[PDB]
Amino acid sequence: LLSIKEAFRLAQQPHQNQAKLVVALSRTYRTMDDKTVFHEEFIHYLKYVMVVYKREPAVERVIEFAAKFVTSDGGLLNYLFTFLLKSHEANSNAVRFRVCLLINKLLGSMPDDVFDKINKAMLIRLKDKIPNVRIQAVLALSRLQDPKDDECPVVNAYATLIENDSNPEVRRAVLSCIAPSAKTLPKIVGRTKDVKEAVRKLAYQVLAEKVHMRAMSIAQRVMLLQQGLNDRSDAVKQAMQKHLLQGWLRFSEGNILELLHRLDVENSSEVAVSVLNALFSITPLSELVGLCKIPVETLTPEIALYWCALCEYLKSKGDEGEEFLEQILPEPVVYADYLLSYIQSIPGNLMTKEFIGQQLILIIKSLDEEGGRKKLLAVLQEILILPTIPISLVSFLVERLLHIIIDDNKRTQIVTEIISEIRAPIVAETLQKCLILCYELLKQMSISTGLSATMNGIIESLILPGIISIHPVVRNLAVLCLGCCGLQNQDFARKHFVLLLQVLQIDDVTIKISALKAIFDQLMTFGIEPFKTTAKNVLKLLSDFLDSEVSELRTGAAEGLAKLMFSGLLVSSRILSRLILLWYNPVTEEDVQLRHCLGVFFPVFAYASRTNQECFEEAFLPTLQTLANAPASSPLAEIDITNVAELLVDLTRPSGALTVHDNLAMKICNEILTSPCSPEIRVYTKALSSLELSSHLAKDLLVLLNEILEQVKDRTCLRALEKIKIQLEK
Amino acid sequence: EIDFEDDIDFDVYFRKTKAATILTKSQNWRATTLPTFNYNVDTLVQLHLK
Repeated sequence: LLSIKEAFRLAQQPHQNQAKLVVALSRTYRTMDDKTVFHEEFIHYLKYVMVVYKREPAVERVIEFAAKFVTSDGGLLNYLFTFLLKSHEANSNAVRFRVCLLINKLLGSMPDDVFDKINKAMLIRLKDKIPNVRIQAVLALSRLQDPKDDECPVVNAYATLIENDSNPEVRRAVLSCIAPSAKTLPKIVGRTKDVKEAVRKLAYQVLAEKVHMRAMSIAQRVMLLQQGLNDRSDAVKQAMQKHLLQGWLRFSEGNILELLHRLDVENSSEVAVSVLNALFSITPLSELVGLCKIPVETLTPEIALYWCALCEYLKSKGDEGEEFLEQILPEPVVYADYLLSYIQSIPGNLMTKEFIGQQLILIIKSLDEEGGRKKLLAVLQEILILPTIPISLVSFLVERLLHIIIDDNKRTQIVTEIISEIRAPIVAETLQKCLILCYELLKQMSISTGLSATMNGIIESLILPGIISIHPVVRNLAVLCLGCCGLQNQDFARKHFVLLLQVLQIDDVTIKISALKAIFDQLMTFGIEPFKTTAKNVLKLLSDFLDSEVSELRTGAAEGLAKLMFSGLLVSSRILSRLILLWYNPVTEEDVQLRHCLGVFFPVFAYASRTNQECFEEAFLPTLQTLANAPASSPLAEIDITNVAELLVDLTRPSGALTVHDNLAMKICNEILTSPCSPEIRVYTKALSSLELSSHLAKDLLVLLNEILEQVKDRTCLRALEKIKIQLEK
Repeated sequence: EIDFEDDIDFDVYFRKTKAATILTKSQNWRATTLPTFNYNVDTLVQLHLK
């Protein structure tokens, strides 16, 4: 008949039908008597393909055959199972891999303590040295999961492995098997942050295809949508959008509005717009505009935000969108009455009405006609004049209003008209509303038309008196407005610059931040010099805020000083020393803005020019000596001096006539020679050895290094210095 | 190509020794997961009020 060896030798061949070989050998099996002789024969020849780790296709064909055949005293599949479980600890990596592989394939093709021994054995192999063996074990144990039974030992291992396995495929393996349960869900969605692109891509598929939209909190849905949308690879973008978003959209019945309700549109609206824009670009306009029956007044925030994001979209699809845009929007003026009638309906806590209000106020820049401008400006003015309106909408209305006017003087006038209106009757929020207009006027105002004599009215009437206001919310906008004015006229800045400094030290903290912004924007625009010809100490003030207890002030001071340096407006090896120190200071570890800002500045500032590097070289010794002289109490004593010196040498390399590193070598040899047995002797020598020394400095340097070799007593530093000596001698 | 003919003593392969699984000591998600800030050098030349 057909013997097992022929059957296997045949299955080895590429083009050889397997359905046939099953039938041929299958008879050979039943035709034999005492099946155990066949049983022992089957395993014997199966061994020839269990001892090969590499995926040669011949080997793979036999495995598939032996597995397919078997699953198409107790035996034969049970005989084979018994054999596999006894061999799963074999010293050969191949065997252990094949054993798990076969068990996996067996468990997958088939229609007693064997289930228990498998579950036990594969659970062991989850810890295999060889990654592939662990993978097969995961695939093997996949069918043997149980979500309902809490703390299953398969789902547990999966929970551990999916996050903790060194090997990406092992994780990617567990990610495709893991059953979406309550404890499991967080691990699965957590793989959308996996280092490997293939794991991240897959996490969105399993999420979209194995987990229900309900199982995920609203917060998680926004994290997934946002995260996947701006993920480093378009492979991951497309993966989330294809499987997850279009899947989440499908549960909505392919309706976008219903989907929005699920994304908590009020708070995370920016993300929602992104989702909208991504979704918009893949559906015809006839359908997107269809979601809107001219406006319908009783609406949800999901409805408002949709129409607003669609109108802005439709205006961007230039010509085609013109047709579909005119379908949903009424002519500019009739919209004004529509806008107005809504704002009136505002005195349980309907924040929701403020949000929806913004969305309609924001639709204004999708309208358009000279008559209509005046009647939009009309309602906008009316709304701004009306009390009871929340300040949240003020800024948005003012911006929409100022956009249209075109003329800086006409803006200042239309504004002046509005403030005088609000100033007639009689509290602090009426001052806030006004200053909000002043601010939004100053920031959009071009520098040319600086301080129109009408503005000086508002400056004298509203802006200046605002600074001494008893209400803190008033002062803040006052300062912000003053700084915007100072940017307009240099002489104006000069007069009130001293006032701005006053606000810096005396006033409330949140006002200070505004003050810093003001002062720094003015120093960046007019330089430091014109302000020392009243405040001779301006640089001292801003500097002492680096040692502030408030994060916003450290980061404000630090960044503002970094900006002044980068544009060559400030040269200070002191402040630069205080900056480098601030960046290494432990007190700053949770000041993300600060630490990140400087991290970019130091390098880009250093390599910009020699004078910049020279600034670092001048700061070298004072920095490390500030460190070495720090008492145990200060956070500075915590700092590592070697890290700082290496950074300074790094920033000062000529790979970015006596070079800067040549001057440094001098400074350092002069220092080493001053105190050769200093506690920092090790640091200075390392700095010395890592320098990029010019060729012509060698003879002069050699002279110094010899004397250093005489005075330095640390045997460690000496061996390094001798090593430097031989290099020079070359 | 697999030669099923020659009687190979497969004991060398299936035999037990030491030691199969990775050691008890052996890691965190820090290695597998990406760290979530962006500072453009252009913000260094930009104003706060505009």
